[PDB]
Amino acid sequence: KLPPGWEKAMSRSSGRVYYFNHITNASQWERPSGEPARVRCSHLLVKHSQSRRPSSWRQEKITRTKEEALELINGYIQKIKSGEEDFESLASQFSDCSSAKARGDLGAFSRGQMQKPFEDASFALRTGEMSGPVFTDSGIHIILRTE
Ligand SMILES: O=C(O)[C@@H]1Cc2ccccc2N1
Repeated sequence: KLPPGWEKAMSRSSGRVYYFNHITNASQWERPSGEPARVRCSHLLVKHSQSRRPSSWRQEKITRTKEEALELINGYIQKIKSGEEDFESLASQFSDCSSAKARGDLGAFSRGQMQKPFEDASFALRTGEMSGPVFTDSGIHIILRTE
Protein backbone atom coordinates (compact mmCIF):
# COMPACT_ATOMS: atom_id res chain seq x y z
CA LYS A 1 0.00 0.00 0.00
CA LEU A 2 2.19 2.84 1.38
CA PRO A 3 5.95 3.47 1.80
CA PRO A 4 7.76 2.05 4.84
CA GLY A 5 6.33 3.09 8.20
CA TRP A 6 3.30 4.97 6.85
CA GLU A 7 -0.31 4.34 7.85
CA LYS A 8 -3.68 6.05 7.50
CA ALA A 9 -5.35 7.66 10.48
CA MET A 10 -8.36 9.85 11.20
CA SER A 11 -8.14 13.35 12.61
CA ARG A 12 -10.12 13.64 15.85
CA SER A 13 -10.84 17.34 15.36
CA SER A 14 -11.67 17.44 11.63
CA GLY A 15 -12.60 13.87 10.66
CA ARG A 16 -10.33 14.11 7.63
CA VAL A 17 -7.88 11.30 6.93
CA TYR A 18 -4.17 11.96 7.35
CA TYR A 19 -0.95 9.97 7.24
CA PHE A 20 1.36 9.00 10.10
CA ASN A 21 4.73 7.24 10.09
CA HIS A 22 5.36 5.12 13.17
CA ILE A 23 9.12 4.94 12.51
CA THR A 24 9.71 8.71 12.11
CA ASN A 25 6.68 10.08 14.05
CA ALA A 26 5.98 12.22 10.98
CA SER A 27 2.40 13.21 10.27
CA GLN A 28 0.85 15.14 7.38
CA TRP A 29 -2.43 15.51 5.44
CA GLU A 30 -0.92 14.58 2.04
CA ARG A 31 -0.53 10.94 0.87
CA PRO A 32 3.17 10.02 0.99
CA SER A 33 5.17 9.77 -2.23
CA GLY A 34 5.99 6.47 -3.96
CA GLU A 35 17.50 1.47 0.60
CA PRO A 36 20.76 3.41 0.27
CA ALA A 37 23.99 2.41 1.95
CA ARG A 38 24.24 5.86 3.54
CA VAL A 39 22.09 8.87 4.40
CA ARG A 40 23.02 12.38 5.50
CA CYS A 41 20.97 14.07 8.22
CA SER A 42 20.85 17.14 10.40
CA HIS A 43 19.12 17.13 13.74
CA LEU A 44 17.93 19.33 16.59
CA LEU A 45 18.32 17.68 20.00
CA VAL A 46 16.51 18.76 23.15
CA LYS A 47 17.96 17.07 26.21
CA HIS A 48 16.19 16.52 29.52
CA SER A 49 16.92 15.28 33.02
CA GLN A 50 16.89 11.58 32.00
CA SER A 51 19.27 12.00 29.05
CA ARG A 52 22.39 9.84 29.22
CA ARG A 53 24.45 13.01 29.76
CA PRO A 54 22.21 15.82 31.08
CA SER A 55 24.55 18.60 29.95
CA SER A 56 25.27 20.48 26.72
CA TRP A 57 27.05 23.52 25.33
CA ARG A 58 23.86 25.48 26.18
CA GLN A 59 23.55 24.41 29.83
CA GLU A 60 26.04 22.88 32.23
CA LYS A 61 23.18 21.20 34.14
CA ILE A 62 20.11 20.39 32.05
CA THR A 63 17.18 20.17 34.46
CA ARG A 64 14.08 20.28 32.24
CA THR A 65 11.71 17.31 32.32
CA LYS A 66 11.15 14.80 29.50
CA GLU A 67 7.70 16.34 29.08
CA GLU A 68 9.07 19.90 28.94
CA ALA A 69 11.59 18.76 26.33
CA LEU A 70 8.82 17.22 24.22
CA GLU A 71 6.85 20.47 24.38
CA LEU A 72 9.89 22.39 23.12
CA ILE A 73 10.35 19.89 20.29
CA ASN A 74 6.66 20.21 19.44
CA GLY A 75 6.95 24.00 19.34
CA TYR A 76 10.02 23.92 17.06
CA ILE A 77 8.21 21.59 14.66
CA GLN A 78 5.24 24.00 14.52
CA LYS A 79 7.53 26.92 13.69
CA ILE A 80 9.37 24.89 11.04
CA LYS A 81 6.12 23.70 9.45
CA SER A 82 4.60 27.18 9.46
CA GLY A 83 7.78 28.56 7.89
CA GLU A 84 8.17 31.07 10.69
CA GLU A 85 11.64 29.61 11.39
CA ASP A 86 14.05 27.49 9.36
CA PHE A 87 15.24 24.13 10.70
CA GLU A 88 18.89 25.23 10.47
CA SER A 89 18.22 28.42 12.44
CA LEU A 90 16.53 26.56 15.28
CA ALA A 91 19.21 23.86 15.35
CA SER A 92 22.00 26.45 15.45
CA GLN A 93 20.33 28.31 18.30
CA PHE A 94 18.71 25.58 20.39
CA SER A 95 20.09 22.09 19.74
CA ASP A 96 21.78 20.53 22.78
CA CYS A 97 24.16 18.71 20.43
CA SER A 98 27.53 20.20 19.47
CA SER A 99 26.40 19.82 15.84
CA ALA A 100 24.40 23.00 16.50
CA LYS A 101 27.55 24.78 15.33
CA ALA A 102 27.14 23.16 11.88
CA ARG A 103 23.41 23.95 11.66
CA GLY A 104 22.77 20.47 13.04
CA ASP A 105 24.53 18.60 10.23
CA LEU A 106 25.84 15.17 11.23
CA GLY A 107 27.26 14.26 7.83
CA ALA A 108 26.72 10.94 6.13
CA PHE A 109 26.38 7.68 8.04
CA SER A 110 25.43 4.06 7.51
CA ARG A 111 23.37 1.59 9.49
CA GLY A 112 25.16 0.42 12.62
CA GLN A 113 26.67 3.75 13.71
CA MET A 114 23.86 5.66 15.39
CA GLN A 115 21.45 4.84 18.20
CA LYS A 116 18.77 2.58 16.76
CA PRO A 117 15.68 4.88 16.95
CA PHE A 118 17.68 7.68 15.33
CA GLU A 119 19.03 5.33 12.65
CA ASP A 120 15.60 3.83 11.94
CA ALA A 121 13.98 7.25 11.62
CA SER A 122 16.86 8.58 9.50
CA PHE A 123 16.64 5.73 6.97
CA ALA A 124 12.83 5.86 6.72
CA LEU A 125 12.96 9.54 5.79
CA ARG A 126 13.13 10.37 2.09
CA THR A 127 15.61 13.05 1.03
CA GLY A 128 14.15 16.40 2.06
CA GLU A 129 11.73 14.95 4.64
CA MET A 130 11.62 15.69 8.35
CA SER A 131 10.75 13.51 11.32
CA GLY A 132 8.47 14.14 14.25
CA PRO A 133 9.87 13.63 17.75
CA VAL A 134 12.39 10.77 17.80
CA PHE A 135 13.28 9.41 21.24
CA THR A 136 16.76 8.17 22.16
CA ASP A 137 18.90 7.89 25.26
CA SER A 138 20.35 11.31 24.36
CA GLY A 139 17.01 13.07 24.38
CA ILE A 140 14.37 13.99 21.80
CA HIS A 141 15.35 14.77 18.21
CA ILE A 142 13.96 16.42 15.10
CA ILE A 143 15.73 14.85 12.11
CA LEU A 144 16.03 16.36 8.62
CA ARG A 145 17.33 14.08 5.88
CA THR A 146 19.47 16.07 3.45
CA GLU A 147 20.99 13.31 1.24
O1 LIG B 1 23.77 8.76 19.39
C1 LIG B 1 23.14 8.67 18.35
O2 LIG B 1 23.32 7.84 17.49
C2 LIG B 1 22.04 9.69 18.09
C3 LIG B 1 22.49 10.69 17.03
C4 LIG B 1 23.11 11.78 17.87
C5 LIG B 1 23.98 12.79 17.53
C6 LIG B 1 24.38 13.67 18.51
C7 LIG B 1 23.92 13.55 19.81
C8 LIG B 1 23.05 12.53 20.18
C9 LIG B 1 22.65 11.66 19.18
N1 LIG B 1 21.81 10.55 19.23
